[PDB]
Amino acid sequence: GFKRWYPYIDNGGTVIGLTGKDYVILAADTRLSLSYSIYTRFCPKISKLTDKCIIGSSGMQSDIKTLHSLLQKKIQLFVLEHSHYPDIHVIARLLCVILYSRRFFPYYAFNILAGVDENNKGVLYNYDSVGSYCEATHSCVGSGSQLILPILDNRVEQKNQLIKNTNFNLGDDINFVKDAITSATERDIYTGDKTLIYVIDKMGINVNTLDLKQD
Amino acid sequence: MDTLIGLRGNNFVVLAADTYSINSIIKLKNDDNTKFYDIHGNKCLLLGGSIGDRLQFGEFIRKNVHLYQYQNNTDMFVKSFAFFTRKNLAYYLRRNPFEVNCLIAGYDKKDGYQLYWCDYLSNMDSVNKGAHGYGAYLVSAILDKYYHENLTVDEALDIFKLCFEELKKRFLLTQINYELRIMYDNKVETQYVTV
Amino acid sequence: MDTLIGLRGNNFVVLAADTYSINSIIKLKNDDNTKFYDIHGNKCLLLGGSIGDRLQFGEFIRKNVHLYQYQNNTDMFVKSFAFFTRKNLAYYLRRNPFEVNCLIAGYDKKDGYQLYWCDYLSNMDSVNKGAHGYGAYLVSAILDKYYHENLTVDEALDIFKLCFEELKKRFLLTQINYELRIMYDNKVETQYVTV
Amino acid sequence: SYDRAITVFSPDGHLLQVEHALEAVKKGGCAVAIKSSNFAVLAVEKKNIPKLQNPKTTEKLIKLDEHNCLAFAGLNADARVLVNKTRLECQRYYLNMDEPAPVDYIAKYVAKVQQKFTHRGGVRPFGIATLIAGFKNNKEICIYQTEPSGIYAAWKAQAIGKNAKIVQEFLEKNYQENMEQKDCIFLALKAIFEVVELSSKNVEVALLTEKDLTFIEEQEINSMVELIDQERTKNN
Amino acid sequence: TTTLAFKFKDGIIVAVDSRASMGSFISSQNVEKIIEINKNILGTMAGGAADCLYWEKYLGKIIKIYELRNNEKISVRAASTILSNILYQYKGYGLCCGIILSGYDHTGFNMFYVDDSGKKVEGNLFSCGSGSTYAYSILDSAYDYNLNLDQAVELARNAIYHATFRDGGSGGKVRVFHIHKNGYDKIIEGEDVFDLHYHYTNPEQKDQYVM
Amino acid sequence: TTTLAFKFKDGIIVAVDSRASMGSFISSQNVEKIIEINKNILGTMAGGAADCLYWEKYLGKIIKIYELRNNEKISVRAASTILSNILYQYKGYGLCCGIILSGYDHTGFNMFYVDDSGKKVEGNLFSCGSGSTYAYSILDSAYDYNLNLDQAVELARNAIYHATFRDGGSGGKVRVFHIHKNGYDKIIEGEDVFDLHYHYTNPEQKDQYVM
Amino acid sequence: GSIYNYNGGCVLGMSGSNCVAIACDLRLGANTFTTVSTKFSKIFKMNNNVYVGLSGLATDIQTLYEILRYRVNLYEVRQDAEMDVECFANMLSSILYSNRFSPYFVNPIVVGFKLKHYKVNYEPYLTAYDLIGAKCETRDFVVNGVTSEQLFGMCESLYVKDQDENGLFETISQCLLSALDRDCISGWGAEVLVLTPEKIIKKKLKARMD
Amino acid sequence: GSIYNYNGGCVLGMSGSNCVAIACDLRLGANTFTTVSTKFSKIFKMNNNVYVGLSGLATDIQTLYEILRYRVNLYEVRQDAEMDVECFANMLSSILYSNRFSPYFVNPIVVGFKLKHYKVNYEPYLTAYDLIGAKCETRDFVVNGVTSEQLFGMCESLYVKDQDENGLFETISQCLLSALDRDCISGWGAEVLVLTPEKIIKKKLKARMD
Ligand SMILES: O=C(NC1CCCC1)[C@@H]1CCCCOc2cccc(c2)C[C@H](N2CCCC2=O)C(=O)N[C@@H](CCN2CCOCC2)C(=O)N1
Ligand SMILES: O=C(NC1CCCC1)[C@@H]1CCCCOc2cccc(c2)C[C@H](N2CCCC2=O)C(=O)N[C@@H](CCN2CCOCC2)C(=O)N1
Ligand SMILES: O=C(NC1CCCC1)[C@@H]1CCCCOc2cccc(c2)C[C@H](N2CCCC2=O)C(=O)N[C@@H](CCN2CCOCC2)C(=O)N1
Ligand SMILES: O=C(NC1CCCC1)[C@@H]1CCCCOc2cccc(c2)C[C@H](N2CCCC2=O)C(=O)N[C@@H](CCN2CCOCC2)C(=O)N1
Repeated sequence: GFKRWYPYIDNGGTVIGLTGKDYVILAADTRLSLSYSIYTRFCPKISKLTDKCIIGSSGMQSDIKTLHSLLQKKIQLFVLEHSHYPDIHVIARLLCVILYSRRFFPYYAFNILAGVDENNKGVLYNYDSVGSYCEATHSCVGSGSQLILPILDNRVEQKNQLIKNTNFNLGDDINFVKDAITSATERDIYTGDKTLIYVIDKMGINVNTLDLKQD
Repeated sequence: MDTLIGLRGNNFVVLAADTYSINSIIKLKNDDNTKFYDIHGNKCLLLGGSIGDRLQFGEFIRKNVHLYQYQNNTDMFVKSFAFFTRKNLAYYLRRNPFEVNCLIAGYDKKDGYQLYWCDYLSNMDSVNKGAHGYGAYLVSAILDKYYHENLTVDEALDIFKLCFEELKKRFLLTQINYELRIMYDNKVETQYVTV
Repeated sequence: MDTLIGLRGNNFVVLAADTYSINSIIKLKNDDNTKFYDIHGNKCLLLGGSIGDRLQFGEFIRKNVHLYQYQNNTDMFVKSFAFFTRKNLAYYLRRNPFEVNCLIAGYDKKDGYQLYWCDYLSNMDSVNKGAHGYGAYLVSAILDKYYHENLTVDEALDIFKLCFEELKKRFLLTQINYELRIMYDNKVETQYVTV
Repeated sequence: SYDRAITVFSPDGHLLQVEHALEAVKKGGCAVAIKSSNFAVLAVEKKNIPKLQNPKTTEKLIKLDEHNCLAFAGLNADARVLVNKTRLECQRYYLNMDEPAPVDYIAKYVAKVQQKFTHRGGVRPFGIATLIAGFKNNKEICIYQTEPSGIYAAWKAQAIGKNAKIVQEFLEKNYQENMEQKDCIFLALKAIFEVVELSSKNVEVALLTEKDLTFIEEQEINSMVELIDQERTKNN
Repeated sequence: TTTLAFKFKDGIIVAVDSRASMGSFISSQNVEKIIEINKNILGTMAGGAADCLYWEKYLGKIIKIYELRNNEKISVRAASTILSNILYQYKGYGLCCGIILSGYDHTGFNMFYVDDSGKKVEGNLFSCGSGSTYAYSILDSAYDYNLNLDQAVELARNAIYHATFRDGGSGGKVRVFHIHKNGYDKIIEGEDVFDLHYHYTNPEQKDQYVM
Repeated sequence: TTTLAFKFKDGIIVAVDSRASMGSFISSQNVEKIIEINKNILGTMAGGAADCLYWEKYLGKIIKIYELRNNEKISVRAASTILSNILYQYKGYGLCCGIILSGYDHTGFNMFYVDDSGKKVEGNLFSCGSGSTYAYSILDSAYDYNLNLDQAVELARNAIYHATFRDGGSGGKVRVFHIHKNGYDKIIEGEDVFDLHYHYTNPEQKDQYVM
Repeated sequence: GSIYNYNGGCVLGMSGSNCVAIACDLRLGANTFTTVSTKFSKIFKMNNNVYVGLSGLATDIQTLYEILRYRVNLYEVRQDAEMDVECFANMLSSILYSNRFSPYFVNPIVVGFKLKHYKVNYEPYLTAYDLIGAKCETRDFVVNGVTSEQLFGMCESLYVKDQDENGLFETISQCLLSALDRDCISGWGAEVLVLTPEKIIKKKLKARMD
Repeated sequence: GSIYNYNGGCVLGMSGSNCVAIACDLRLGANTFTTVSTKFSKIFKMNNNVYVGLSGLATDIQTLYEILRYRVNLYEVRQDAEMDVECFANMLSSILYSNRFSPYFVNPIVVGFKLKHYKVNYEPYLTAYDLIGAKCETRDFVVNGVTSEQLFGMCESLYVKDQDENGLFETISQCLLSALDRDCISGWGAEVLVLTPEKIIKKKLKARMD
């Protein structure tokens, strides 16, 4: 006979977020993999939702694309119906309900919402596949998350250090994001090729790239 | 497990249950109140099984019977109530079953004191005495041995006390807190017993 | 399930268990004696699990340790006894396992009062306090909260009484009969407690 | 399934079907409800052929649930269907909230049903007005009156049905607050007999308390009717 | 099956039913569920018929050899230990054995419950089989160590009767043996429970009894 | 997860930890497990994070609509019934929800436990989550209805601490809210259990504590 | 089959000369070995000439009996006559088959008189069913229930053609009792109904109660 | 897989200049979420130049440690010398593989000094194993246990070549603590051993206890 087809596949990759006082960094590698082969070395995981809000996801690429496009559609409809752009918090709740609407046949997507609210606070929300979400100062989804989250805990919170550091700034935070993603690339077979680093601050959204290892 | 016991005589019917609410390996309550469903008009539904199913099925039955009695401005007969209960349980048996065991008791002028024994499969029969749960294995013979027609209410309560002592002594779950519903002489009384 | 509790202080060790022998849904006995295995030379093995496995493993350990002590005309050290027990359990784990949980206690001049906690997989560590069974979930926090070094024997017994009351009140199996082994001052005493 | 819009706006801006339902209500018998500190009295005209019709069958003063009762005027069959819907909703509320339905909730539900029947294709409005006596969640006693259009209000005392204006005006100048049960009953009898023939068999009276709904005995009504006849003859 | 035994002031009462089943079909109503292990020890059979019969006769052989070799009577505790060890050696093989060993020895009257899982429990009152919860409830309700022989026998009979009344697996005849210092007596060789029902529950015999 | 609540003479104490887990990996230590249902009702979250969050927000919406429509405050009993019915409708679908609803209403202080299987249990003292047995044992050992606010808060904190100490699924911060007649107060917004251990169990901080 | 062992029970039909008999055990089992009732009749009167014996799952017994009573009452009020036993038998077959794929776990028999109006002649009528409505019309006897094999043996050995009412009663009662004595999950009383065109005799047998 | 979650735990090895460090958590889990002990060390001294860290199933940890102690003691008494760390590492691989098909559920690391006798030079030596004895010789760090991914991230990010004893201690302790703070089934204390040719420094860290 024929076995029942499984509707899920992990296409790999990592998304990393880090808030500041007035900025948020969201970075993601661009590899797209299938089992132990590479579909393509350039498949961006971050989509722009608003001038002040982006979304980055890891998991099944078809699900991520559909969910990003659905969220963009819903947000444009919201703008037309209500005359204003939704804040990051509104989008966070909307994404929660969208994910939970499939509670019993979930999207295979782990999503980080990054943006700056009206008060110019850097904001991060990170999600599970069924809609659970929480606000955080740094987060990471995808194959490399269990490698990266300890590093950012150590650097940002410093809970286990008596002599602490309190000099945080955008350049150092970006350097930390780059080191975290490179260290993850060192050990996670599904993270590599190239990373896009998005920075949101007062002016708006800015994009830069960093090369990762190819093996 | 929820131990249920029922005994009907010429002049009374008595129902009794343990008062435990159980959630995993812990007792949520030692004074559970989700088992007895007093129904207007000298009727009482006693339920065992999962708490959620108990609450759903019992409140559904109670509300429907109250609705019937308000719409027809009369008291439902005990037998009609028992067979309505059984039929609803049997309707849900093959669709989304309520895993609940029932003892149905009441008095009405037509049939006197009535006791119905119904299991989670909606197998029902009228009985003089009955029990549900694992503790039924440890009280049924006592009910058989000490029951007789013309038993008085006090004698029946002494029989129930024998049952409770046996459950405390020999049952793996040491049940020591019980609640009783006594129907006799056109009044329904509630008692709590610790052994 | 068989609830086992152990507490060691600077000057004592105390073990305690429920006294129930269970055969399916009925209590064979309310004064079980197949849990404690007193071993010559201020040592005690306390076991939980199936009665058959308990009897087999416990009597095997006791006989082998007595054999060792007769052959070498000396008392086995408590630590040696604990690791011999663990190693035998681990030998049988991958061949024909004894599904038993152990608390090992004793006194000797080399190490004072010792308590070892061992599970049915033969995972063992020395502890100041420990418990086995589902009632462990309900007594472990009490043990943590009320334990301190320099505790006296009477204080430790009061802690055990707290544990027994919690088991009676909140545990799904209402355990109310207990037996305790108290080791202190070069003597082993037995007590029975009802809550 | 029939879907024609039966209730529509006339050029004047009226729902003529609703006004015709109001006419039907005005062709009904009179019902009076008076409120007190923690009890209400409800009375209703009785029409029954002597010695042939059975009085115990026809029920214009009915019990919705544990704590709420209803009187109505207008079309009997419409009233029966609406009352059964209301009892069903009472029990549904109890099931979904684990508390009996308060009086205000039930009045709002009844008015919602009537409004809905003015605003759905293929149905005509109920030709009934109702008086609903019951207890709020703060245990306060209240009386609500609904109408075919779906509008409701709470009243200290109100009459519905035929000749309701005479009864209303009478109640305005004779109603006090916190009256005793006997005096409230007497006031209700006077109000009903302001527009109906004086007799014990021409009125049914009930009293609503926290405990239950209790109908006043025949002999008590006859004694109060003799009192009313005496006061009338002495006033003339 | 329902077997039971209890100590009282004159010794040990042992009572059993006599039904044997193959599935829901009654294979016999005259099987013998009390087996003399030796002059002073009786065994009861519950569970698998072949297992109980074989291993209790095997225990009888072992005890005969022991008592020849050592010129003394074995104790009930030793007999129960031998049986429990033998049965534990077959753990996982699927033996079905519920056995009560009762007897008199130099330590007095003794009673042990031994099952196929290796369980060995000393006690003063046991019951095994499908009907054992009913026998337990009756006995516990009416058990006194100071009963005389007649009262003890009557209680055993009544307990067996109620078990057979409620349990479809138990029935046939009730046998009540009495173990004393100088062996055992068969007080009731076998009495059909048919008469017991119309003696205890429905003596009138004028209509069907209603549970 | 460990959540708990209990009545005392000044109202209701509600305490929770703040850990969220994905398998054995700690997803967060700052999640908020006490959800304001309305001005007078608090909900605790145990089990599935999405399920608890979604259905308690849905209950909040339902209650807002109810209190607009009827110009009165819903009771804790009614809120719990609504939630239990909604959850029972999803029986067999695999929802994981353990919820304690606490609040003040015209019937006084009320507390209900509602789980995904439809269970709805009124009570005066509850605990849910992996660590709930430890919190239960501590509370039952030291619970008195006549405790003052300070004693009640201290007891809640200690119970949460012991749960997080013994349960790998519980940890992070302890939050202790107080529900009273005019709403609720956050007595302890969030206190790392790290300090709590070296305050209760090992204040010396001179060697590793030995369980 | 285990479902049928949950409750137990059996039914037996037999015909003599101008008489027919239907008998059943009285036990209500639970969990295959616990007796919870001893007055649970499996015999139901549809009309004076039509009886049905329903063995199997007690919930399905009660449900099917209620359905059959509903159908017979509607048919007879509409027609203003008593339903013929053959029409009822065919109707029962159709009702059982209508649940062909989620059937009622019942083992019915139908016993009664086929009336042939010339006076009126009363011909005994017997039919046994399976749970999906297959029918076995017979003249001597019908059996159903978990005790079917024992009843078949007893009937094949003991049935005697053209017995009078007393002989019929003795024979059917002996067949039922002997069969029940070999079943662990059936018995605890027996009711025997002997039908004649003039009277119905209802008897309860002094049977085994173990 | 879940067997390794039964107890939890992890071990970490790191080298500096003329120094090497081995660290472990102190928890003994049961049923994956119940902490039964907080002094269960995974670090074992074979000889002054050879330590082994054993994470995994506690019964297998103790059993394997006893086997290794037996083998090392026999080897060293026969030879009258301390076992070289590489010989010990190969021996551990062979012992684990000898159980290739019913293995010990252990995740060992070996940390110590390789002595190059000219005067004597002390070269740090680190090796990580799987449960069937596959070996990973390294110069910077080794990890094993259910916390392996977090330790790998922390080490890849924070390890610094050629640190002195104090720098080595701070680095390995920070790596271990950060990794443990993200694990539900590991932690409850940390022991850190910093090795030099002259002395061993044993430290217990003030770590999280939840
Ligand atoms: O009173 C009824 N109708 C009122 C309710 C709405 C308006 C009218 C009818 C009564 C008709 C009697 C005819 O005999 C049967 C005909 C066909 C089937 C069955 C019996 C067996 C079937 N059984 C038995 C147990 C499991 C099961 O499925 C069953 O009783 N079906 C119930 C429907 C039950 N609920 C369905 C949803 O609506 C509310 C009632 C049913 O047919 N009732
Ligand atoms: O003392 C012993 N021999 C005496 C007994 C007879 C005469 C001498 C030796 C000690 C030798 C020590 C060398 O290190 C090992 C070498 C190989 C294997 C293992 C350890 C691990 C193995 N383990 C660990 C737990 C599960 C398991 O299989 C295990 O310990 N094997 C036991 C044999 C145990 N049985 C032997 C007879 O007695 C009953 C028990 C074993 O080798 N003992
Ligand atoms: O009544 C019984 N116990 C009482 C009677 C004496 C002591 C107490 C048991 C009750 C169930 C026992 C379950 O454990 C088993 C263990 C091993 C095997 C089998 C069952 C299956 C075996 N089967 C099933 C069909 C073919 C076959 O061989 C089978 O059930 N055997 C019958 C023996 C009945 N009679 C045989 C000859 O006459 C004396 C008794 C049997 O063991 N019944
Ligand atoms: O801690 C938790 N409960 C406490 C924290 C708040 C309330 C109390 C639970 C603990 C286990 C819950 C088990 O029931 C489930 C119900 C539905 C789904 C899933 C599990 C699987 C889902 N999985 C597994 C991997 C991929 C995925 O989606 C998953 O475990 N989700 C995490 C959410 C953790 N965070 C997500 C974002 O940030 C806030 C919380 C989650 O529910 N944990």
